[PDB]
Amino acid sequence: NYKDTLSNSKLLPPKKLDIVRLKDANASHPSHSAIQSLSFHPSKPLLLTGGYDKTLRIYHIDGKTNHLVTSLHLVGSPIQTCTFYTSLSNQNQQNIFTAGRRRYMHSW
Amino acid sequence: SYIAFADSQSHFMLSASKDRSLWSFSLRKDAQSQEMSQRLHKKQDGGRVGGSTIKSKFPEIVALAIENARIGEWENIITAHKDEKFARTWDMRNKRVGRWTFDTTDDGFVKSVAMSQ
Amino acid sequence: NPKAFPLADAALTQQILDVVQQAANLRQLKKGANEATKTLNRGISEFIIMAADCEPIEILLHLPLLCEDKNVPYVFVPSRVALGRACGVSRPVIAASITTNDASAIKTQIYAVKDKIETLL
Amino acid sequence: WEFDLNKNGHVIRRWKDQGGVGITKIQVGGGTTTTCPALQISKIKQNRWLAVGSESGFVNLYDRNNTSSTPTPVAALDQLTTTISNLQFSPDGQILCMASRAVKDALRLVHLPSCSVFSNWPTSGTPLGKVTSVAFSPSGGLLAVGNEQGKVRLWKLNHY
Amino acid sequence: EDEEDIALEFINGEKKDKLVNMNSFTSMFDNIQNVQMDTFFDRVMKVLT
Amino acid sequence: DSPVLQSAYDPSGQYLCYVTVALDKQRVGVQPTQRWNENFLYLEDSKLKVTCLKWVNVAIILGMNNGEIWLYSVLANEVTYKFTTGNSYEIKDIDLMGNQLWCIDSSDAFYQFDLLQFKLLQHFRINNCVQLNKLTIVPAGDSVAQLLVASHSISLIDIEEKKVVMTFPGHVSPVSTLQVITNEFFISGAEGDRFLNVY
Amino acid sequence: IARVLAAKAAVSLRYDALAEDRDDSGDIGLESRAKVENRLSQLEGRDLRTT
Amino acid sequence: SSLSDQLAQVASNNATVALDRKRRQKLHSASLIYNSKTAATQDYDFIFENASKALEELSQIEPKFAIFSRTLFSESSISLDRNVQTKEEIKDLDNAINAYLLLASSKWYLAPTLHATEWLVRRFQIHVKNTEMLLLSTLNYYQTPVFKRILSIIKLPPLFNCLSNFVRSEKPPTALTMIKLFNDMDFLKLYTSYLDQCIKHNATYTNQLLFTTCCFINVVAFNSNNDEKLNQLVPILLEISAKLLASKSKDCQIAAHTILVVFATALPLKKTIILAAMETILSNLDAKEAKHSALLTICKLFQTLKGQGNVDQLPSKIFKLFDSKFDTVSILTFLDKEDKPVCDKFITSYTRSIARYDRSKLNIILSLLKKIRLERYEVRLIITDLIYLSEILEDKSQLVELFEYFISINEDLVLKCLKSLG
RNA sequence: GGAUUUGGUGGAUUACUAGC
Repeated sequence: NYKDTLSNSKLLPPKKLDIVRLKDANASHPSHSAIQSLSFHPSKPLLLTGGYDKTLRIYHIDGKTNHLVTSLHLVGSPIQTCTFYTSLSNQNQQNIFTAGRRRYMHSW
Repeated sequence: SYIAFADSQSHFMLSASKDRSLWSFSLRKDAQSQEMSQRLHKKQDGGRVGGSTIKSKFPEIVALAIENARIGEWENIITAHKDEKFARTWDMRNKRVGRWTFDTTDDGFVKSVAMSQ
Repeated sequence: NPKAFPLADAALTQQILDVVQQAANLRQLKKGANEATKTLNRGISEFIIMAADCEPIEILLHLPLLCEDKNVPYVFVPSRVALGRACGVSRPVIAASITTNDASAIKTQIYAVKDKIETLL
Repeated sequence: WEFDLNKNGHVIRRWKDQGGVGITKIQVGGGTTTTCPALQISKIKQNRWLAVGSESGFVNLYDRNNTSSTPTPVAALDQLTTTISNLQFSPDGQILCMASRAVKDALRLVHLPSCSVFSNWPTSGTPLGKVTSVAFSPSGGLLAVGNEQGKVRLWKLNHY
Repeated sequence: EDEEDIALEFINGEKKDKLVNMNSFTSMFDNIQNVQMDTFFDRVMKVLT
Repeated sequence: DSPVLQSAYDPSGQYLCYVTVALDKQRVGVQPTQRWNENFLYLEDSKLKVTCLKWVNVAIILGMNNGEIWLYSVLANEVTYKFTTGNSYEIKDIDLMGNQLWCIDSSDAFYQFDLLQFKLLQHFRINNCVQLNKLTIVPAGDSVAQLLVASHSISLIDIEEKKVVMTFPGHVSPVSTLQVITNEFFISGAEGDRFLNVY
Repeated sequence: IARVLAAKAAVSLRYDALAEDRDDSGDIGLESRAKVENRLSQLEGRDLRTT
Repeated sequence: SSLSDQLAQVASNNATVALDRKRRQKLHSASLIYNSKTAATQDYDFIFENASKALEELSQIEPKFAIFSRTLFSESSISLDRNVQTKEEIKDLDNAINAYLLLASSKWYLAPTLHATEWLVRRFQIHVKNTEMLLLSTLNYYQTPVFKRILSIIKLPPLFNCLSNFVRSEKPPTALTMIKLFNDMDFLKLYTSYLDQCIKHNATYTNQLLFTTCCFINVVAFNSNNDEKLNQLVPILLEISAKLLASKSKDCQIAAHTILVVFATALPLKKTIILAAMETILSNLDAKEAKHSALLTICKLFQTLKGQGNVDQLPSKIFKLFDSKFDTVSILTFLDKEDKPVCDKFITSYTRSIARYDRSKLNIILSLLKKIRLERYEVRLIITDLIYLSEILEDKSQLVELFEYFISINEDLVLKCLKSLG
């Protein structure tokens, strides 16, 4: 073999990408509206989805089951964007910020 | 894992194994024995088939049913796969996978496959 | 780029490209010097736009000379790539032209822009 | 415009996107960001990449490590022919993903610093639909892509 | 500190190079004749750079 | 399927140790059954996976695909010591009595270990054992004089005589559980089977 | 090549005709000549007949 | 097989049997000077008379041709027929013909060669029997008026099927089809032998090498996308360069250098191959021009390396060879020039190599670092090793000065290396 | 990544007792 083992190399190949599909996150609990925003937890293995369904659905992405941790419906609060937040100083602090075409924003 | 008699005579056998293989074995002469192909026919609708780009051999055959009343006209075989929600067809004359896939439609694994005469 | 004159300020360069991109959407836009040169020959061109950064600039310096002869407004924009993307193409453009079309849905804006261009001239 | 929020948000630098028109989005990559947040102060790092989207689909790349009023872009990606709706860099900044919600499968992955688009993936059979959201895991090389149909499809980058 | 910081530092340090496509050395046949080979190698490097 | 790949109660039944996948990395956690712990050992390698988990009377022995065995203290949240066999084959089963520790590799190779001494005592392979998904060591006195093995059938082996003693007809599918309920009576179960055989 | 040559000819000419401070060197013509020769070389290189 | 198919094989075997008048017209009609009608009108002796003079002119240009007057261009060769000889006699005839084509390879532009080769075509029918040998000599003349004539009078072997279109065609073979013939794996094996013979015989000349390297490079470009076939191009094409580097001719050495550089960029490869590559590059490096080309090459081969040890020190034997063939002052001059290529990781491997093996050369490392901006990891690793030197080696004015240089530039990183190490 | 066409070879198209 005259091709270097890419396992040792941390620089990915320029033209060839090694990718494999896994189970979909929303399969466990489908969303009734589009997925306007997505966010990965800084440390925990969690995914958040939000959209015009006004629902903040959070999934535990393991790649095989991807079950739903919890859901939060915000009536009259369309979800155009949502994001996780962790205080840089206080790692214990975790908060979620979501907003839409409204003159208000929600923190959880 | 499973075996079947292909014809009213003792000419050809149908066998399946945990190596994800289905074989035609002939008692009459070894050279006649052959392996059926798993090259999928092109779908009638015209869309792309949904499957992994890397070709992988179909899962083990839990159950199988054979008929020869209609050999040569279309698919004459059904097989059931482990942890899998639909049944694949085979054509003994073509020795190739069929163009029909049969689903339980109730979110259940296939457990029994049978044929009308 | 002393030859390029008059050169639109930053303010005017927004509107000129704004009409250009829409005129592209309405198929009211000709892109390339010779095509712009061709339009002037028929006198169907409302006015001409030019990129000052072209090198050698002289290849487009013949367009002004027609426009004065035909009394057509013309102007320079600083960036060619902006002109090309405004035209709606994957390549840089040095010159562009707009038809005379009094039935166009974008009519009033086109008269508006050249009123500044003639003012800039 | 560049504002320093630690000095009352005063402008500190001004420059123009070369060939910029109908700009849609901007993003930075190669360091800490919303997609790649830090856990402590020492983890704070500067981003070495910047991409500028546009309605036409052009994405101009700029090398942040290497200041002028007019900076030349390292590359001008043009594979997508529609407005760029999602721009995101890998946590390490080695990959840039550009997507557009206008047309189906309008998703491209760009190798960095080569600025070369990968060819093997995405394919015609790759299910993406109306791409509308993209996310990169902070670690593990996982990719989540949402669509107008409400499906979030997951992929794993075997390199990571 | 951590080793992965050093690794990511190594990643960001690496810089782009001009990749070779199919139509990069085709013109070489054009000027193929009565040329000093040192100049040929230098010009190959130019195209590579 | 379930998120928990593998789980095991302690012998007292007061603590449950479980392993789950976070992103592409497995994490091992322990909870008090009688009554939250946010501390999990995180496998730094995606390739690394746990194949076997065994409580010790207060460490848990975790066999990996890598071919080495891990003695984990829950409080320190760190692996105290690493048992590594010469080969790299994944460990298929693990069992313990006091200092005694026996494991099996995908090469169908036996190995004996001492917890107190931190040493590999012996390793050998018995013919007529092509596959071995289960190791169970029979509770006879205070010493291991015999061992029970099953892959699809079940076989009994002597350590000193290093050959099979008796073979039982097992399940068609691979054996999944091989617990010994009492003397001369051990239960057997197999993957995808509704039936448990008392032998 | 007639179309390509004519396009470059206009480019060279508009430089020749109107350039206020043209150097009598033909550099714009030379570089344009290089491009068309490259255009010719690839064009003639193509073979319609199957090999 | 059908009777015709077996019969067709017989026809090919006895192509030159010269059976009847009709066949003999075809065999004699083939010519490289005269048209068919005149060619049929001529006899062997008239052809020999011209060729004998043609060889004499060649002998004046190049002495080695005079040898063939004794064996191929002898007066008694007129009566020699190949069909009547035995296999032992034929191979000896073939071997002599093989050598003549090699020397004639570089003088095809000269008219006398074309006349001299006419005797070989007419007398021994090299065009039908030694078909492959003749083409392999004249590939680089593909655009030449001589080459098209070769095609008209000859039957292409299986491997040269790409040229079948242009046989008896107004247009000469184009640049692209040369690549297509070279893309075939088997032809490279065939040409591998041909270039191998020339290297042994010191018969290679610039038009060949520059034509080869320039065809060989294009095979990479066409085949860049697919990795697997590039992998098949490694066991053969790298072997080509090793032979070229072995040639004492500087021409061959640089020809190999163009080959190595493009492979590495096209296909990343083990450091072991790279370390072996430079060692062979340096083993037979004598010419100044190759010395300039080699140093550029050696940098590039490391530029492609993207694995652990990318900047690790050269081995001891490897370090010794490089300095002997490239003095430190040479690389400083290399580092002075503004248009220098990227060699940050090669120099980094060198600075560490100096650090491990030479105590005198430390103060040059200072100058080396000033000339080239090293990437911050390359700086970090250089800092890392230099820390060990202080603990092991005695403190020196240069050694502390090297520290002081790092004190001046990026103070914080120096502490970080000290913090991690001591 | 998908689709259309096609060249070649291999095994059968007769019931398996060794070669020359």
